[PDB]
Amino acid sequence: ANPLYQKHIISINDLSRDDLNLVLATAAKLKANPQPELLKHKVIASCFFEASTRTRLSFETSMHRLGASVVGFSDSANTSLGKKGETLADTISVISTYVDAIVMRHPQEGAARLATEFSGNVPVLNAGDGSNQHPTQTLLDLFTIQETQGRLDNLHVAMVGDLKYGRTVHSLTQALAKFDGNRFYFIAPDALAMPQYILDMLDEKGIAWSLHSSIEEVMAEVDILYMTRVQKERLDPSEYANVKAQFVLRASDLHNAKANMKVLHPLPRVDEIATDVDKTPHAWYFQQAGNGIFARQALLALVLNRDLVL
Amino acid sequence: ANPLYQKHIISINDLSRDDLNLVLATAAKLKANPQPELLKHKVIASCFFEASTRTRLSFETSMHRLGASVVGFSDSANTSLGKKGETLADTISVISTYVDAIVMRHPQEGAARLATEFSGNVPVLNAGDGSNQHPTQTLLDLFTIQETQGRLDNLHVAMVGDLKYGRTVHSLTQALAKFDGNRFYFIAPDALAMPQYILDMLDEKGIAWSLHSSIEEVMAEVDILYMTRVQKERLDPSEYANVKAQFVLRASDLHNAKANMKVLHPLPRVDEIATDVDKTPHAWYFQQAGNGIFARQALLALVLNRDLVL
Amino acid sequence: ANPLYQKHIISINDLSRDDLNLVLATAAKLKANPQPELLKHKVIASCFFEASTRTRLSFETSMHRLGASVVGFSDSANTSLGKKGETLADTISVISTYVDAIVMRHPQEGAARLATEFSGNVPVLNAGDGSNQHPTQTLLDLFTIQETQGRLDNLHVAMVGDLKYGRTVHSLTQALAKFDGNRFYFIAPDALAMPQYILDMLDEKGIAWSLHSSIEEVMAEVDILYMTRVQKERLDPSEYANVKAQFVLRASDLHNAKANMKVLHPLPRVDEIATDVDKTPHAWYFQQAGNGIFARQALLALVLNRDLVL
Amino acid sequence: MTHDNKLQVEAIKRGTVIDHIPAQIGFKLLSLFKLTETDQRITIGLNLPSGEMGRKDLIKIENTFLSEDQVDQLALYAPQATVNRIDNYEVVGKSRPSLPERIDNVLVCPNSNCISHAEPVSSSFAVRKRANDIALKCKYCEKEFSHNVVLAN
Amino acid sequence: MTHDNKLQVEAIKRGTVIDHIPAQIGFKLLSLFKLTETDQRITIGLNLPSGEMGRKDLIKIENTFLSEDQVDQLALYAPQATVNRIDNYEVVGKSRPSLPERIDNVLVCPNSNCISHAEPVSSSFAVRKRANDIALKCKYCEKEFSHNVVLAN
Ligand SMILES: O=C(O)C[C@H](NC(=O)CP(=O)(O)O)C(=O)O
Ligand SMILES: O=C(O)C[C@H](NC(=O)CP(=O)(O)O)C(=O)O
Ligand SMILES: O=C(O)C[C@H](NC(=O)CP(=O)(O)O)C(=O)O
Ligand SMILES: [Zn+2]
Ligand SMILES: [Zn+2]
Repeated sequence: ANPLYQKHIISINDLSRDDLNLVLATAAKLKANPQPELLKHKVIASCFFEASTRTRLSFETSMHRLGASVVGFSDSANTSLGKKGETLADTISVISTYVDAIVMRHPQEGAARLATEFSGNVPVLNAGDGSNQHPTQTLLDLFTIQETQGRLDNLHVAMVGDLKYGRTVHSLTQALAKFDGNRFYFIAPDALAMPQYILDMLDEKGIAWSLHSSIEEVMAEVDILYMTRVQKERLDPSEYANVKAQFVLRASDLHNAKANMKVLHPLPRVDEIATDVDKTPHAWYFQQAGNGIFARQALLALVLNRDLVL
Repeated sequence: ANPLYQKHIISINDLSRDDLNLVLATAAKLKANPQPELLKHKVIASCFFEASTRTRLSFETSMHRLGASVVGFSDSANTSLGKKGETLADTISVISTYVDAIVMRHPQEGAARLATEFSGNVPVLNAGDGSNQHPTQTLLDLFTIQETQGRLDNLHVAMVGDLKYGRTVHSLTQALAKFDGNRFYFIAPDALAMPQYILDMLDEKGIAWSLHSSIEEVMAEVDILYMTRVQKERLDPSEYANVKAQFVLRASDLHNAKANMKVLHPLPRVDEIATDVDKTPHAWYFQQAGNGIFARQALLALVLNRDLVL
Repeated sequence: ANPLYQKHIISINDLSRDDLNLVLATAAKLKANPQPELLKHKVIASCFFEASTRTRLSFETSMHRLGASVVGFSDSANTSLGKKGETLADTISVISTYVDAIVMRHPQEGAARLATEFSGNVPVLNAGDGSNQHPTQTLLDLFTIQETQGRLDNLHVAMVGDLKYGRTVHSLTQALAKFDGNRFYFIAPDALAMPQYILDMLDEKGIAWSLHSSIEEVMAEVDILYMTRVQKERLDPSEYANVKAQFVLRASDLHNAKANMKVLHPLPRVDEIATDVDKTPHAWYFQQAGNGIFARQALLALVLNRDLVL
Repeated sequence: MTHDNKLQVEAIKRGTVIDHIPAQIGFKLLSLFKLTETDQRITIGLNLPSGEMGRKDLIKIENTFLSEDQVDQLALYAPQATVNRIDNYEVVGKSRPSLPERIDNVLVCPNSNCISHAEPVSSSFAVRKRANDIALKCKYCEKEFSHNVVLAN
Repeated sequence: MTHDNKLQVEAIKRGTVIDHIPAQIGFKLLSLFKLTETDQRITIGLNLPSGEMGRKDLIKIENTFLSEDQVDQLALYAPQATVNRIDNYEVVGKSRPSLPERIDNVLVCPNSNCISHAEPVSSSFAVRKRANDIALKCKYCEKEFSHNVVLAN
């Protein structure tokens, strides 16, 4: 039994470095040598109570690539939770008596953690719990960063945009902070800054981090430029001034960008990255998404398969 | 014929110090000796295409106090301008063939002005045109200020809150600027700072003005503390960060205030003046509103009655 | 100065039998001999923050019949209280500096009483305060009962329908209870029963009252059959079963009805009274509403005029 | 003023002492009447041995004097209570609560639609002695409530 | 035993004595801990002169020990408070409340979008010391706040 067998993937905060590396090493193995029937007789629930394109499709595609079946919903408007008023607890109590695993994305934070208390030995994978965590997204980012930078330590990482409601940066920052000598450049408007708990944590580990008002400033030192979208669906009325993109990346802003540097971005983009960047060698958000298939195949394999992949 | 006979009252910028004092002079006479029949056979249109409680009621009350009749609307949803798509020009082309005077408040700036180009010798009185001008509000203010301070020259006046959209402070500022040695203190959030045109105008006349980040700073020098509400209905999406009052006046903040000081405020207030202030001798916004009656009566009498009031 | 000069008219509970008789005595006088210029230089506010057809129009008509002017609003949607978030205390604080009296109808109970706390010496008249009281309606009803019954004592009055949320029946029961020998018959659903504070009040005075399941039971004893509409706009979600009229009076149910009996009804009706009743000699709800003019003229006259009507 | 007794309370001058508070009521008066929002020394004894009441609560507040209207408010929750005013250790005054006509700015109208809420005014109720409870009539909405249901704040 | 030596509050037989409670905090603990919901004798002293602090609150409850009544929690509202277990009129046990790793049930997560609200679960926060401002991390939403934002909810 590998370390991740039958474990809940809820928060990066609960995962070790050995766990993350375990996932990436597995993704590479499966990417190199596919295993079409690894999960042959498994049925997995794909429960999206919140909108999604890349996460649900890649996850569901990953499952099929491993031979497992998928059931679920991509809108809590057809479930008895919305059309008949039901608690997440009751919904999980029943679904967990049907399936072998539950991948879930929820609008409220804590949903995945709440879910584990109601799914007796049926693994729960957090596909994002409203602005809090997004573990798998980080596994995919780790994989990609490694693929293009050759490593996960001693890197200059900049995260731009909505960092307060960005569940992706919360996980990513915590994960990269588990490795040695990484430096963070946070570029986001005041009203949407990086939560104190992430900063305090960085300090406790002696990790170096700094704030900046523009991308140009850090553009020549960054190995990874992680752009993000403003979480308009999680903003409070008194923050609607930030709904628009304050930081826009254009093909020209990359003239003095390191050769190796790669631009990433959990894809739902709304002009934070001008399409003219797509053509440059630095654009890497579409290949990033593609890495979702490998990171997620490895995760499912480790969670639902006791013996490590050969 | 007095000087304002049949004149349009659109912007304070078009009135002279003479005109202002004329109105105040008349306002004092009518207050002391009412004239129930001065406008006996006049029919006035009270046209409000935008919300109003104080301005529309005191105006209409003033008309009845002088014996005139009133017609109109307080909502442009019943008029054929909204329920049938109609231009303000047309709405005025017809209404001006029915009444002797037109009092109007509109959501767009310039409405009052535009109106004068379509009301053949029927005088138009601006009751507020968007975030631009509010002439009669100023008259009420000057009356109140002269009443409580004994003069309109050499005063220390502070204006707090939304100054960018406050049509009241624009008018009041331009009007006080017509008198000698007045000093201004603007206490507003960067996003809602006093327009540049007002400031350049104060400069051109050698008027002294300073910006301040708190009321405590100026609380010892001011004679008039003029509070204003955030004009939420006029804010741009990118300014919703300001919708909440950034400066709240409480009764404790008045400990070092000059004995003669008076707190004024057009009125719809919303948490920027604690109600515990109402009990203090400095609160004077309700009385301020009471004077709306004398200021508006005078204005109507001077505009529609040829001979000066005895 | 007559007893009701400059007095607030809030709740029947606060008026005496003398006061009532005075209003009725005055209403009769003015009805016999109109006085078109009694309130000649008065301006009254007609403030309805809730719907009304009868009360507001009859009140304003009564004002005109006495020569007073009217300003106000029939919908709190155009006022700054709604379009700008404003407390009633502030609304009354400014309106009371314009007018000679305020007639108000409000959705929340206690509204009128609160108003009296913010209108220094300007009388406040309750035109209805969200399911609590309706003083004027009662005066109208008493006038009607005395006109058709010859008296207000030793009558058999039955009240059908929504007695819980029927502000009209709360006021009418309390007033009739100020007269000798009246007997009440309350016919209403269990969920919409007459308030306990009303029953306790009747018990304290030794007034006889009893409940009944139908109109047929009492039809032959009643002198006044007071029908009411179900106050749907005030019912709670758990009472919507009562929204429909459970007791419906039809022309045929009046066969064993006392010759003198009259069917009364505040006027908004929704099938509680079949239109075939309109033609019977017992139908008296329209002439009842008609009496609203004389009751209200008298009320305005006594409150705003020091000398009793000749 | 006590020496030859078995009681464990002693030494207090110039203040107020509310006695014979029925058990489980001393804490309610304390919170319900904001009696502990002061800088003055307070001494409370809950479930103290009582000759007749069996058990009783006891509140002492130095340098504070409840008026006649305040002492009467206690009658809504502790009718049997006894109040003594103190000074220089001398218990100059002694009195008893008597049910008031009104009780202002203390309770909150249970009515969700009562105007008194989102408004610049303090609550107020007419007090009416009823059987088994006390009826409170909101001065605004005029609805009557059981004193066992009307909350504080 | 313990007699009076210029200290007007020293007498009880077996129970708990919570000392050094900061002013205006003694009434809170009485509430949160539902300490008065009992038939046992309780003595409370508010605004007591403290040569130790300046002005302190003091509580004494007979035949009642607060070990499962969470000294844990008490560590939050009254960090400097001291808890002594009494017996035979003498202090047999004395201790300082120590900050817990967590707190369950009592608190409520400030986060209005936290899943904890609409669901059948008990609250839980991980306690962590910063600088005269304890931070609390919600078990579910993982968001963190200050005890001053959570406790003064
Ligand atoms: O990048 C974003 O704006 C949102 C982010 N997006 C994704 O993970 C991709 P998707 O929503 O298609 O699954 C998330 O928080 O889930
Ligand atoms: O509404 C304000 O904040 C200020 C000012 N207010 C008024 O004139 C009072 P009202 O809107 O009730 O007529 C305005 O510009 O309309
Ligand atoms: O509406 C009812 O059923 C009774 C009563 N009706 C009236 O006053 C008539 P109106 O609403 O037209 O003024 C009321 O309480 O408002
Ligand atoms: Zn009430
Ligand atoms: Zn939470």
